[PDB]
Amino acid sequence: RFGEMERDVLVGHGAAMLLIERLLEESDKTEVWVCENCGHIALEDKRRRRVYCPVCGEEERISKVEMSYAFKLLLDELKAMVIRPKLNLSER
Amino acid sequence: MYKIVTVKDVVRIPPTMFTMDPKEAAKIILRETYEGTYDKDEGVILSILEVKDIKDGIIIPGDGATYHEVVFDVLVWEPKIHEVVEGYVADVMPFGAFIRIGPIDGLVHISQLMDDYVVYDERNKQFVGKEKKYLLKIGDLVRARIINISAKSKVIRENRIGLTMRQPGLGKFEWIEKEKKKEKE
Amino acid sequence: MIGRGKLGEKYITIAEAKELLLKRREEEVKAGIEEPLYYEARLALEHAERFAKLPADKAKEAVEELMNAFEWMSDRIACKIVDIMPEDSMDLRVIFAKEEYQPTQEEMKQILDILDKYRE
Amino acid sequence: FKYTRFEKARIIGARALQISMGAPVLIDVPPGITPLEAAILEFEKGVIPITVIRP
Amino acid sequence: MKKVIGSIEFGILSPQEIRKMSAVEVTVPDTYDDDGYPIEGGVMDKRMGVIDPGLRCETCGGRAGECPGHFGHIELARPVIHVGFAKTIYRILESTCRECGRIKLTDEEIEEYMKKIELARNRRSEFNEIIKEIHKKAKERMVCPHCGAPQYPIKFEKPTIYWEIRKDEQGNEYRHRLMPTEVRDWLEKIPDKDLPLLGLDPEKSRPEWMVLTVLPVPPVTARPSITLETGIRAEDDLTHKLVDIIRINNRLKQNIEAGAPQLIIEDLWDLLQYHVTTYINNEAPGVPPAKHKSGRPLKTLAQRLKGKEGRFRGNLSGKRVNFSARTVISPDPMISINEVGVPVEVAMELTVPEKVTEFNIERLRKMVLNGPDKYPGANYVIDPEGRRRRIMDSNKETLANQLDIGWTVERHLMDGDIVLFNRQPSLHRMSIMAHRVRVMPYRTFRLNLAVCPPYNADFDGDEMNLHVPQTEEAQAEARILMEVQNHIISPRYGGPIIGGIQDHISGGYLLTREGAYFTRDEVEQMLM
Amino acid sequence: KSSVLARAAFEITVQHLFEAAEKGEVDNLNGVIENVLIGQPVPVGTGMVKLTMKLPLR
Ligand SMILES: [Mg+2]
Ligand SMILES: [Zn+2]
Ligand SMILES: [Zn+2]
Ligand SMILES: [Zn+2]
Repeated sequence: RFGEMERDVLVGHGAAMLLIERLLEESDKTEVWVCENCGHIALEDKRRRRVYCPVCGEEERISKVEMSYAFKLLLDELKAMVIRPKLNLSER
Repeated sequence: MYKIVTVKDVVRIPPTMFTMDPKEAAKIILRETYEGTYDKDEGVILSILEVKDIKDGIIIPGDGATYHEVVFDVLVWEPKIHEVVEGYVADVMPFGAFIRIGPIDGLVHISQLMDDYVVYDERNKQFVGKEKKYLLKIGDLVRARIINISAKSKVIRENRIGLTMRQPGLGKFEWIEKEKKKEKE
Repeated sequence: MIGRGKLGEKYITIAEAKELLLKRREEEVKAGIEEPLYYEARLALEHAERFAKLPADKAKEAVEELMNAFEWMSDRIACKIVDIMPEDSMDLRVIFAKEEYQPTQEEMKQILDILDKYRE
Repeated sequence: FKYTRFEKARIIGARALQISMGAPVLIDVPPGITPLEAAILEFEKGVIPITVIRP
Repeated sequence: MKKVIGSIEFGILSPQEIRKMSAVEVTVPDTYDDDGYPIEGGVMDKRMGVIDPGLRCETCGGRAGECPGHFGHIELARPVIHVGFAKTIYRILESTCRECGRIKLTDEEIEEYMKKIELARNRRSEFNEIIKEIHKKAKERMVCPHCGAPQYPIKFEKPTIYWEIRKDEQGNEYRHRLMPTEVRDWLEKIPDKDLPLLGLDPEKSRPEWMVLTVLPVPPVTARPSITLETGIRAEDDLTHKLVDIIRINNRLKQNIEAGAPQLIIEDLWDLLQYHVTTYINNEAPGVPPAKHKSGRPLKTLAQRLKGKEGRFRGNLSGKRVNFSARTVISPDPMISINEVGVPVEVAMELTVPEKVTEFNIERLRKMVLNGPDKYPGANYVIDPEGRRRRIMDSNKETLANQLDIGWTVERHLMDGDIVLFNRQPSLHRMSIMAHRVRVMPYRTFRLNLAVCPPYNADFDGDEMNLHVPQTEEAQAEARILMEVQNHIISPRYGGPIIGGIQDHISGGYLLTREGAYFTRDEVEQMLM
Repeated sequence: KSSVLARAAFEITVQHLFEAAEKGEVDNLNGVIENVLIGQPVPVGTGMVKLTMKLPLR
């Protein structure tokens, strides 16, 4: 039903949250902890209920970023090969 | 051991608390969030004392609450290795005794009680020495020195702190006198 | 690590903590909650009461005079001094045992002097 | 200063979300209306707490 | 507490990062095991994450479905050339001295090229052209300007074989194969200052890291075992390739530690290189495609990405979105231009979630009392905790007396709700607009006639779609940004696009025609 | 197109990824396709504004 022309139209109207609501919807986006120092996916251990970046120190001001599941698997594939996808979180 | 630390953080204030002044709202949120837990790097979080400064909130799309950056100070009890501490005995096991050093109770292993053969008599809830029949009963004020701190979980009770007594110049308040009694000469 | 970053810290003695926990429990009882403090806070307050010492004001005076009259000791050793409250030379040895520095007899003589200046 | 229509849309959305979540309404409203027209009336009366930050 | 990714910078991983980022050192080529349990030191360890049900992750402690997975690393015995960077490595070798490793270029040329690169940074095509020009200039040179040592020509053999054409004491040209260790040694000596001219960044991509020393292992979620209809745990092609990699690596290591001859070490080295290349890309040029257990080429990391239906080019698509409807349209001028008529049956399915507050509690109470059959009713009610329940008739009488602030009711569509309206093919901006609902009988999307031009619609069987936004932000955006009122003037030519079409013109002419008069009855009737 | 993610869903090979990684290319996420794929608000229109509020309310 939806498609690319409709996406272009919604962009042309300037509506962005409408695009997120209509396309992404729910149960396909997830929460991922990201380190703000190096730019790697931080690890949260529920036994210790702590977040630590096992690259450049544990509590490097780790923040939380929501992303779609497909993008998470894409990042995993990119990291599987040598390419390193550093993420720079933008200040709100 | 006691300390006051100033910390900057970000606090989420739900819309239900918008009608109240931000300072006490963030204070209540911090009370509910931080008190009652142990910090691996700062010790036991005692209680939030006062919020110094608050910034204006930022609204996250998809969330009705507002997030503010606040500066506040908190009471902590942070012990360190090789630190003497005054405390009173609270409980005794076959393998040693709790020593109430504040928010948590230290334990002295039975083999490191004192420099002599020691037997345990749970009937009086105390251990028995030999050279002057040293008694380690409940309520005794000891000059115990900390030698081991095991920070494993953020739960206060789970973490263990190993503190010894056998090192020279150390004794309970009763044997502190007896220490000087042999030092009277 | 507590919070997102530590900006500063200062060491306090047993007396100021007694005062702060007293204010906490009084605010709670005026807030309608009968329970003064939680389990660990109750333990800490009970230990502080059982090992009470000089009131807060004279404790602050003692530690500030300790910094004025004794430099290389930081606030932590000052609050240790006013908490354990050494009444003798041997107490000051056992307090200052594992520390890297060791004082000369005159030094602990004057620290004992300041202690008597506040030992009521 | 004049509100661009994108800014007005975002302000209305945020205010409606807050009202739905449980925030009090700053003005009296007719009964049986959704949060959205409540926020729209709030904006029309000019009573808006939210403000925009421009670079 | 929720931030937004502002930028993504790409680079080349360093072996130290791969070592510390990973958790478990995979050493044993172990499968799912007979009892379907993760074998220690296997490809699917518990530190890699768990996808099998009824067990906990070793690293994060998460059950399958909540553990995101974790990375593991393989310690290679010998350096292996990455297939993707092979051409880059060959280009670099032709541009650097064999002894010093610096760029074979004069300082003035370096300055000029650095200025040009600084100017043309952003333009990717011009940057590539400058890089190619510098590469040609350096490769054409023979004597290093810094050392003066000869630079024997380097010949590249696809896919990952490099030959150094050296001259013997008799002048004959013989091909000397460059082992990956030699290439690494050559690459390490390159200074940082020469990287920008060489086409590299000395903070995220260093030439030594192109040759792989540690091979990371994707988590189990990234290589799941989809199982089979027979219950056989149909493995992942990546899993099989990793098993072969582990086997060959252990074999090469044990023969190395056993003082084996150089020939067998070379054989195992080349087997490892071929397996690594086919694992990264099973369709790399000059590489025989590895066959599955059924004899088909295995889908590998390269094939998992360059797919039209994969992560790239596949996530963007058009599928059946939720809360939508489609039916034919019929005209009616009795509604306002910013209104749409919705059939009752559609309105009883496309529910919208509304949170109950103090000023709308009674309306929602009546609606939930109506049930899912009366038109002003509801289909689902969500408690403040989060469970969802169907109203039905058994508990219709309750769920209303126990409904207070904090609940969520999925009521039916009612008059005044905002709704999008679309017509395909969607050419310009005005093909999607927001309308106000007006529920009427029968089954057609009633549309005012003045709104036909922007939609380019005729009532001869044309169909339209409507979507119902759910969240408050989307509803506000539709109401403020997308309403029909704001789009009277067309963005194309700056004139109106909404207006009369056929009767609105002819009847207007009849009304205003010279010599046309109306009686009192007609005047009052038409005005009303 | 500078955005390697945007170019990625327009091609048939993967060498562009390796070239971008070698060059240390930084994707600014300033476009539309990349943000849509990630699942983030597009930086156009209402995706551009930022909001702040003074909490004490009547
Ligand atoms: Mg037609
Ligand atoms: Zn990091
Ligand atoms: Zn896990
Ligand atoms: Zn050279």
